[PDB]
Amino acid sequence: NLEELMRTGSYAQITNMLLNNQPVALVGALPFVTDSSVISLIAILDATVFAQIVKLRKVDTLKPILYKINSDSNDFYLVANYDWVPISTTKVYKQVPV
Amino acid sequence: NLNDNYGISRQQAFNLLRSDPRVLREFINQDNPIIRNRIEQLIMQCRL
Amino acid sequence: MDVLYSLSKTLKDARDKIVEGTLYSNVSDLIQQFNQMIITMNGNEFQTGGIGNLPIRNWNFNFGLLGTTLLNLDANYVETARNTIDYFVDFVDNVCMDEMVRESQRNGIAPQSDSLRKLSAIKFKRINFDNSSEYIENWNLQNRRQRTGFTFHKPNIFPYSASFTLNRSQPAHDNLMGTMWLNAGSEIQVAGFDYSCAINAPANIQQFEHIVPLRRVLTTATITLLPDAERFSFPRVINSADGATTWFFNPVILRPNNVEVEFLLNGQIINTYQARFGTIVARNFDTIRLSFQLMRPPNMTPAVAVLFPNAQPFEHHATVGLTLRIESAVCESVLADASETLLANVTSVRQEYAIPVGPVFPPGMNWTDLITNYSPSREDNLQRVFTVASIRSMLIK
Amino acid sequence: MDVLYSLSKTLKDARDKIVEGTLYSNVSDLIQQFNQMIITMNGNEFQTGGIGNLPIRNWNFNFGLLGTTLLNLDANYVETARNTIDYFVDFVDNVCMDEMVRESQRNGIAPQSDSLRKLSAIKFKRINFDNSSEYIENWNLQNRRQRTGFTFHKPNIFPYSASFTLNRSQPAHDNLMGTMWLNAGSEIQVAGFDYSCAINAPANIQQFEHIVPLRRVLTTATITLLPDAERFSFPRVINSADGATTWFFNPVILRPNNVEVEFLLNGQIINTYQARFGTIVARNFDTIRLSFQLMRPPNMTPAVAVLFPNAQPFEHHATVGLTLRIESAVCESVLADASETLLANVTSVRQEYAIPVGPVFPPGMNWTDLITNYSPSREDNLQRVFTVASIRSMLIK
Amino acid sequence: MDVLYSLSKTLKDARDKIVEGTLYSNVSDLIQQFNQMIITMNGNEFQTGGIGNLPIRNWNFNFGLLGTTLLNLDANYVETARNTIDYFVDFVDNVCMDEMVRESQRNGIAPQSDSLRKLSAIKFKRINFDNSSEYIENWNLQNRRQRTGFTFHKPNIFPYSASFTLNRSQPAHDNLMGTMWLNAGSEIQVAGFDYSCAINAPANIQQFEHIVPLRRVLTTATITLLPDAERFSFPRVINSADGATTWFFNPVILRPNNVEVEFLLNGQIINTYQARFGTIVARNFDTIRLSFQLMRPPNMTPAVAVLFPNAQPFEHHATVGLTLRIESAVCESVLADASETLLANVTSVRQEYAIPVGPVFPPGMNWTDLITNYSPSREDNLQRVFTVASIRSMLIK
Amino acid sequence: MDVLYSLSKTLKDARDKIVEGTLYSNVSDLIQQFNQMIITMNGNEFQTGGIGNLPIRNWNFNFGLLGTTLLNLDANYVETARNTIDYFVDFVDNVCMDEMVRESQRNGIAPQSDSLRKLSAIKFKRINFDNSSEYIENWNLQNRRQRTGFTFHKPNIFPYSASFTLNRSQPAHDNLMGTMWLNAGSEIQVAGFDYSCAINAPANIQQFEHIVPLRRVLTTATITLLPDAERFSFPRVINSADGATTWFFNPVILRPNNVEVEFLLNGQIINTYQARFGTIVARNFDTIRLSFQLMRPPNMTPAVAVLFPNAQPFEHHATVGLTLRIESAVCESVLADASETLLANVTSVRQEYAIPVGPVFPPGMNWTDLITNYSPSREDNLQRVFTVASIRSMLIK
Ligand SMILES: [Zn+2]
Ligand SMILES: [Zn+2]
Repeated sequence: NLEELMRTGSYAQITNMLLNNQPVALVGALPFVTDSSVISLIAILDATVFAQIVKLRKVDTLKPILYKINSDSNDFYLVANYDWVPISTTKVYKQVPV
Repeated sequence: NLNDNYGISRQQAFNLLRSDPRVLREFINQDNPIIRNRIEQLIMQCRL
Repeated sequence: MDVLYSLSKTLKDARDKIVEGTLYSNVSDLIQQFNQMIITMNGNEFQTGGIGNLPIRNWNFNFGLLGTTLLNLDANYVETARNTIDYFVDFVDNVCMDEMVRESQRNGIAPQSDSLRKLSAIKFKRINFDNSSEYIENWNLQNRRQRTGFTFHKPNIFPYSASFTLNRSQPAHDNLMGTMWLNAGSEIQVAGFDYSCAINAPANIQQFEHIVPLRRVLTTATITLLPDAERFSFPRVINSADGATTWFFNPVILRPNNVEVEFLLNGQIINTYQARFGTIVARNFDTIRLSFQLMRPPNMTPAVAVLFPNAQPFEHHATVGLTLRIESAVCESVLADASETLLANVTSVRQEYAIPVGPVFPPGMNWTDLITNYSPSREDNLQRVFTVASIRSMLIK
Repeated sequence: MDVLYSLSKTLKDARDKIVEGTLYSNVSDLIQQFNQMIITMNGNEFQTGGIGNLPIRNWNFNFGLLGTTLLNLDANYVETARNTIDYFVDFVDNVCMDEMVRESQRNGIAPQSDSLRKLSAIKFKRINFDNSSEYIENWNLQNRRQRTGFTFHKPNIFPYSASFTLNRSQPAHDNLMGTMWLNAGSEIQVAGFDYSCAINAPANIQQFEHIVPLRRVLTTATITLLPDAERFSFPRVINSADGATTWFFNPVILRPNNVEVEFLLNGQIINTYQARFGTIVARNFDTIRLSFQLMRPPNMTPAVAVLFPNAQPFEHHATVGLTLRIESAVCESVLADASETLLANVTSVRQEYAIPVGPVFPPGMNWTDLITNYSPSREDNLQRVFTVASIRSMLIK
Repeated sequence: MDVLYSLSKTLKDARDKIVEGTLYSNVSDLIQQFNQMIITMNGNEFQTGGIGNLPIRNWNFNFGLLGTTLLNLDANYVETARNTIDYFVDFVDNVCMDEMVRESQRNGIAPQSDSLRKLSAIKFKRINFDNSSEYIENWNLQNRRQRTGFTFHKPNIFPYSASFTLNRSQPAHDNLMGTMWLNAGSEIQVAGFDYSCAINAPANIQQFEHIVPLRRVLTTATITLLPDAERFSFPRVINSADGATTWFFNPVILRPNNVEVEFLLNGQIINTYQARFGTIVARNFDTIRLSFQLMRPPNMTPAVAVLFPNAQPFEHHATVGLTLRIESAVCESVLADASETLLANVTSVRQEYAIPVGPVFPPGMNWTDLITNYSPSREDNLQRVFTVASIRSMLIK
Repeated sequence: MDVLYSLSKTLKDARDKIVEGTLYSNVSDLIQQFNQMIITMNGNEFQTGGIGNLPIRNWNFNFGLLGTTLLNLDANYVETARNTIDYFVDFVDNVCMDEMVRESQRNGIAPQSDSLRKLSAIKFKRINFDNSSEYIENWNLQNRRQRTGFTFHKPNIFPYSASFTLNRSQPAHDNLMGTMWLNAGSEIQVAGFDYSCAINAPANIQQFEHIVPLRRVLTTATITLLPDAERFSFPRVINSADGATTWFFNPVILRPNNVEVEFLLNGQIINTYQARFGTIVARNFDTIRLSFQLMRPPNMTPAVAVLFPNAQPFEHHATVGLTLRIESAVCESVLADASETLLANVTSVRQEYAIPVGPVFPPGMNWTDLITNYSPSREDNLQRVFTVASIRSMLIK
């Protein structure tokens, strides 16, 4: 729970997990960066946003990356013209509109 | 023995010390093993 | 109960840790616990006793906190601490005795003394400390309805019973077959005797059985099983079953063959040992079944043929025995055993203060009667009083 | 092993210290140790069981750290901690059982379960805590190759053995000289008998000797020596050595003469007690030698003289016995005493889960066979299983 | 003594808690205590030994403090600590042996060795720590002149006595009435025998009594009382009182009737049990008086009647027995018992180093003599040596 | 179990309270509870069945909340609620059946079905609502470790027995004395008969006893005691004890003399009634002892006298009986009574789905066997299944 982590101020557990690459789900109302870039997806740019937590002992600057790859993406030819399965380590916990 | 294992009342102890038949028979009927054993000892010692 | 244990534990840790010259870093946490105990107990009045010859005593707490500005304890610090600890220990002793001398058919585990009822309030939960001892640990476990376990050395699980059962007899008691046994504490000695030495028995083998049901389920018990009952191997004169007359027993011991010891739980054979002696293990059982046979020796030297005739006059009576001792065991309920003094302490307090016989326990805390009728109410009351006795023993030497 | 003991110790401390109302200063260190354990264990997967009927279980550790409270921890804190404590206790239980049910002929000291092998890795060494238990202490000492010590009450050091030796004998078994003994658990009971009552022996003295060797040296042992053997003091019908026939033994007990008890170590006489009975001390020994005599009484009253005639017919057989009981001892190896539950626990786990017989221990953990052939590999395995059993008993009743 | 115990306790805690990989928060206070011990002992020189073969040894302390900056102990820290701990443990062991091998007729409670005399100085008080052990706790209570208490399993309280008394006797030893008894360790086996089976005794009853005093007052004792004496239920040939001749004893066992057991303190009856067997409790006593009667059966089957004629030629001799065993007890004085090994340790040290027989204890620390003449000076010296032996056993296995 | 009860209670309350036209103020709290239940159950997956013929079912919860803004509910609201209520009721029904059909020899009190194991989790604790039914409140009290009590009208506490005991008997069965009895459900009918009408008995009185022990202690019991055993007052042809032959019983009923009924707890008389018939109260007992005498009429009119001659030919046999009915009682353990349908529900479910016989209960849930061998595991499983049966019956009818 990001709220409890921030309130308690002890980042030992999250720091250990982020250092040792242990799967975890950070729960809390977060703002995300919408990225429609297939090359940004390939660059694994969504996994480079958590180090600031360890560096600063704060979680109010955490801003996950939500990939949005469509036909109106400027790089969708990479998805269309090659035999690969787009993949990202991170996922954003969000609900589709009603 | 009776006081240790049964904690008799003050009145009962008074009557037993005075050798009151009422308290003696009350204990006998109540089936106190200690009193019954003492009385049986007396009856058996009444050999002849 | 937990608060009483915590008081006792704090006082014991104070009497042992707070010693002149010791670093304050060795006793900082203990002194914090002690100060919180004093703060919580201050301004409360308690009354103990009033039952039997136990005197009515009143307790008032207005104490100052132990200091915390010293890097090492000196004589004065220990002196003041001891002055406070003596009064607290006296209060704990009287609370424990007042609780031990009381019973209740309903809610046996609930506090019975006024002092313990008052301590059960929520303001006193602030002083709880650590519940490390075996009895308080099991108290908390049974309070949460977990699996408790007490480890006993020679558990006192069998009520005293010395008796005999005859399967063949006559008015003259000159040709008898049957069994004799003593069950006592943790030891069963059983001897089957046959006067005819199975001369007319089918296959010259006489079967004997002995069933000892335990009042509680023992677990992981180490048991010593030896092939002879030394208690029934000498001449005896024994009252007849009705008591009218007496009969003569003149044993001569043979080895028991086809020894089968079966430990059963709810009628299901959990462990079974055949012709096995020494240390055996019974993991979980509530009944013991000993089967053993007297077999007439197929070949006899003259001195044995003289012993065992085929005519009626049977001067020497064949006997085969077994001894079975429970060296150690584990029980979910509480029992008196050879290594613990809890039953002795409870009985001593009751006898010393002439506590009137109550509605739950038998007179004088007679263990034979307790175990013979170990009802759930008796178990609850006994566990409460044993826990209080252990708490008291923490402090009173 | 040390990691497993540390997990058990920290869980026991958490159960016995994290209780509603206690100060946070009382459990600061414990909570730090607990959170270190959680951090180290998190993300690791373990598998336990798979031998006999022990189920295969998979363990995953995904827990949050224990929190803090300003002054006194409350019910919510206790419940939240209890969930994690229960899961960890279950895990440690299963690891200990999977270790107990396994053995290895070579490298018996080494961990045998995959769980314990994983825990032996370097990453978990941060979970060590304090190794205070007696068995973990001796485990560490044995690992360092230092002298160890286990204190046993009635150590079960003698393999069960009831036998007799006949130094003089005839087919009719009417004039026998010899000695019958029972060595069981912690007791020796030896009776030397002569049917002629040393009528035709030099100085009218018949010598008897009984030499009992012990598999493992014992140090600083308290022993009780008494001048009679109650087990061999009543009439018996005993099978012959060949088993062909049976002979009759009708003893009359005389006092043993010139009783000398020697405790030897490596063939050197360490302790010697001459006609002394009661409590003696044997500081170091691996053999016991009991030498006693039957001295024909020089002057016998008429009733006595009737018993011992010059000529052959001997109806009463002179018997002189000794009893010896090791009440307490210290051994560098591991034994099954009469007060501990480790042997019972190991045997109970094996029997409950129907573990097949392995290559090290005898079937059913038979203590007679185990101590009769207490090989060094067997001792390694037994120490390992007993250490893990004690670790498990820390947490399980 | 408190300083010596503190040294042993801090070294034991260093052995257990200072282990590779543990959090420094688990050893911070222990390391501060260890550094305080090092500081206090630095610059000091002690000498031990010089009595018997106990070699003379000299100790000088110049040790550096242990580091306090690690987050988790590593191998180097443990090795460095172990280097100091080895020397300290050797010094403590030698001091304890030197103390255990010395006596004093007057002021035997005080330290006897030069090393412990030096440790008794105030400058060493800073090494105090916590006196949590049972024996050191009783030592502190003794010093503070409070009430002490030791709990013993099977206390060795009865001075060894195997004997008989003949109330009715003749030179022929054919019509004897009297008692035989063995008081040993914690068991009293007493039989009363009548050769005439009370044929002429008034009321056809023969009364027997047996008084066993104790050299110390036992408290809250659990006792087992069984209605037969196995040790005195088989044929015997006993030397006469003068030793001139031997007399024959061929017993037949009858039940003891009107069995009374009294526990008295300072000659005053404290507890009395009439015709009650099994587990009993004696809260506070110093003397045991057992009383029991042989009642000639009024009715007898032919086999029983053949045994007890009206005339002199008595072949079978009626006897009635009792067995009283002290399972557990509490005493204010130190005693040898079945569970503890302090007597064994002291005796072993004295035997190993060939200490000349002193002016206080009997040769070889003979417990029979010690407890037959348990004088107050012997009690003081014995408590001193027992406390030192426990302190030593904390460290040396 | 608490969560399951809360689910069933919420669904029953929704069925009862959510009706057309009702003020929303009448069901505001209920709808808050219903929405909380829906939220907690959403997104979770459950499986039920798989044992016997009970189908394997999968349950998923993706329901929408209920409106909270109307003033009076309308038909639309009722239908919208009912659609969800049907699914939840079906889920509760199947979970309850799955729990009923199962049993465990170890920890029978804990949940056995995987659905109930999942509901045991902490996440579902938000569904608790109310615990006001008898069985759920007794469950909670037992877990809290307080006194419980179930009130029964005609409790089936007596295992079905119908048998006789013959104290005087011959092969011809012409002259018999003894008793006959039927102990069934909540009634005891006993009849002592004597064929000679105590012609030769001492004082012409024949004593009869009948002891009925119970498997559980009953408290505050109302009982009807009447002076005739109507079941044993007509001619009968019974079969011999070993079944060899048949004997005749032609009773003539006399008044029972000296009627004593004793209600005993732990072998001590708690209640006792002498010559008193009608309604009586037994406050706390576990054994019923009935004593009654056949007293030969001292004065007889000729018609009476002709019945009872002094010679063997006896055509009329004097019989005296008692009938005892337990109308109401309170017991700590669950039983089967005449008013509740829990035993019927459990047995019906097991029979309908053809559950294979398990390791705990007897075949067919035979109440006679169950109450004959009412063991701890059986009691735990029986209480669990009865609580689940009550929870299910809240919804299914
Ligand atoms: Zn013992
Ligand atoms: Zn009705």
